[PDB]
Amino acid sequence: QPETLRRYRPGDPPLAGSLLIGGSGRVAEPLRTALADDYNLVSNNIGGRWADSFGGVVFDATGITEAEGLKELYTFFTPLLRNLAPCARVVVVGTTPAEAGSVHAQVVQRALEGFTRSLGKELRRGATVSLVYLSADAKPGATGLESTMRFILSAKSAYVDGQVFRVGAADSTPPADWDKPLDGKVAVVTGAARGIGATIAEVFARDGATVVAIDVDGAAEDLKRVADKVGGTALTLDVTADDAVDKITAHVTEHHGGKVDILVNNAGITRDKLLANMDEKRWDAVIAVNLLAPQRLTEGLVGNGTIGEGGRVIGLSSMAGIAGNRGQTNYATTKAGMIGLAEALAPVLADKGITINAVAPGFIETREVGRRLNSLFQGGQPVDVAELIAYFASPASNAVTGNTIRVCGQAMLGA
Amino acid sequence: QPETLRRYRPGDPPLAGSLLIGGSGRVAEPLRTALADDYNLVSNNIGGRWADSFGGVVFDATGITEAEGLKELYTFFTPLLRNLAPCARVVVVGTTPAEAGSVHAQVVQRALEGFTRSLGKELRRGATVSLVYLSADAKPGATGLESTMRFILSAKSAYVDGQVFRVGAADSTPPADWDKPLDGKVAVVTGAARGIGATIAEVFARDGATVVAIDVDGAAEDLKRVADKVGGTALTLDVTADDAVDKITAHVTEHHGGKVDILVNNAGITRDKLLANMDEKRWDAVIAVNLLAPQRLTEGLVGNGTIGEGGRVIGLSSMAGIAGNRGQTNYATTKAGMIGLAEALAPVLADKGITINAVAPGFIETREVGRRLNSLFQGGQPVDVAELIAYFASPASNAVTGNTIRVCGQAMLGA
Ligand code: NA
Ligand code: NA
Repeated sequence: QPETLRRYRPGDPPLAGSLLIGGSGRVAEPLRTALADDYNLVSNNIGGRWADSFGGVVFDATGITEAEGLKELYTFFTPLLRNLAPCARVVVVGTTPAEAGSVHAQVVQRALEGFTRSLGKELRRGATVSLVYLSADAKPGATGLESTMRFILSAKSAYVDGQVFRVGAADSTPPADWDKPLDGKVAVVTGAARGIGATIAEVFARDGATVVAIDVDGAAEDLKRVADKVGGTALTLDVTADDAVDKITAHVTEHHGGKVDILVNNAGITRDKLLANMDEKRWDAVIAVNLLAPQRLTEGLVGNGTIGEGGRVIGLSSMAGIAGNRGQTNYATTKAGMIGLAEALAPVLADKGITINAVAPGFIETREVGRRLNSLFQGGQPVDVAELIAYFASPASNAVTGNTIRVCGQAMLGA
Repeated sequence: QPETLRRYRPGDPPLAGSLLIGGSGRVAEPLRTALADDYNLVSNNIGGRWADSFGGVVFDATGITEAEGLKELYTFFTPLLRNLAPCARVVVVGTTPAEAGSVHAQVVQRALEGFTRSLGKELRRGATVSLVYLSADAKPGATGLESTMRFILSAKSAYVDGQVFRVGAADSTPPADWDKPLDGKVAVVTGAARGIGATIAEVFARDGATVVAIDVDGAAEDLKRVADKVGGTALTLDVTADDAVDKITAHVTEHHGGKVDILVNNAGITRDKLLANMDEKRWDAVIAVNLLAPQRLTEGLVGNGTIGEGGRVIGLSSMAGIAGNRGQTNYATTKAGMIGLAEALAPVLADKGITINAVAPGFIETREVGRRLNSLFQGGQPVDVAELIAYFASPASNAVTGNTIRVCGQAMLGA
């Protein structure tokens, strides 16, 4: 039966249970130091005794350099698995494979993904698995991966499962309050009148952001209701219009101190048709809204300084973007394009202190096959998507860029 | 209903139908020049008139640099799709996205994968789709992609669908005979007594190779029958043994002129167990056969010069390696490791004129859900796997390295 997944409410501790950190790499110790105040840490012991079930288990694999060393995955995990709490979080931390140094080390660091993806398909009771790579050039403190670990090791990551997080080398500063990580940040969310966009606005406001909710004139009434509820502002506009950048800039200047800290390119349309039956308007409309507009809003707002130091851009990709979908050559192109925008702009935007990432939702309740064909045996909720976006949006997520991460419950579907 | 897929027999022309090449990039013209003798080329025309159905359609997208330019995918393909033959081949050729130059060009070159993967899910009557990227540093002749195009544009690629081929910058020479591309080459195939390994031996011999069929002492009778049939030799050994490299070297010295041109690391075992129920022997046995042995055979045979200039190493990955599988934390680790071996060794082996790639089969007939959940609505055949391996093995495939390609009929399952 599907598990009722633990999700986040304000003030919640990160885990329902303890956090065991082990492995003999470069991350275990500094991670213990970073997380000690906020998590109830326990250690491995040969007696196999722990008062509580584990809410999280983290294995530091960054020290493994030879295939024989992979046996520690077995020796470490096999005795721990029976003590996992429902919705526990299992995480392996490795070194970015291309940065692992030796050929043999790169092989084993790459091999870790076969292990984690498999373990995701074995965990019980809503528990999830994650793989996090950390650059070999990260400082001993490993502060750059803290926001990633705190997202994974919480209820917020409920529907993120089987995935790979790639942290670079930069140092990070915690937010003033990890429970209100977006305090003071101004967040523009397109397509925010309803659906996932409205939930993104809600989660962002929960986390302390001031939300600029954007949608089309035609959705003005719904948009106003969202903006009012979340304590933000409503901005009606067509993201494809030449003056969209100007209008956003004017709006944040009038209401929000002249800055956009977080841009979520969530607006999107479909004009589904088999390519054999495609026409010009159905092709162009989809490319205009879903690819040209996010490219223009991102480049235009960076280009006039509205998005600057500390900026966070998150694009919505999709399963069609990764795996393709019948009748969606237009839509899938745009959603693969949103991955391309993150991959291409990441190095360019780095120089200005801006990150850009992509989120690909799976099956989200907004049919029975889409719903059950994932490790969690259920569809996701809009909040689950919003949480992953809020993770990338964190001021403490400056060392995370050019990533595409799915929020899919470890769906079977992929590439 | 599933299509009866066209497959290759000796002497067959590459396509059942014509080959239309279009698009206004750097590949269309030199590709026409290269393929003119062996393919019946036709061109696009505004009248929409062609005597024959298309056996292949190639679109050169290497010139597309802006999202507006993606509309040419629509304008080019939509009028052609109704003239495809059964089992036709549709190919888009782009520029390696990171090499595309501008941010906008990288975005659109990356976006091409959403288009191709989607079109694969629309094509009828066993037709397939492929995306090929060519390095921006390839010479105008584009000879480095010829073997890739000839593999795709043939019956050999029957069960390869939805995939991405990445060609670097090197120039290539055709084999003396494209119909016997492995003539004179010595190919070692592990796990060759039965199953896919025996079919790899058969296909290699068909293509002109002299096969060294390797399997365990216990499979000696079956191994001898394969070696006799294919005109090769049988070498019984345990690939995990310290002297495996020595024994292979001695064998090829005695029978095959002292060289191994092609190494196929196909031998593999499973010891399926949930990680919670894992034990040391089930972990170690799988790592030894499936990861340590291919690493050692490859590094040892390169290291004593048995594999040298012109060498081709192909590892067998698997769906478990890419997507994970319940009960296979050990096996999946090794199969992800086989991808790692290709990724890690590619740059090191480049200096010695050796390529290394990985093949990940899907559902191959050797159950009904695995069988039908792909674009071709059927399981694959061992020959289909062998054909993809033989493509990487081609002497003309020197510009293809560090690739992992699935042979899965565009299976739903992935990452
Ligand atoms: Na603590
Ligand atoms: Na011709």
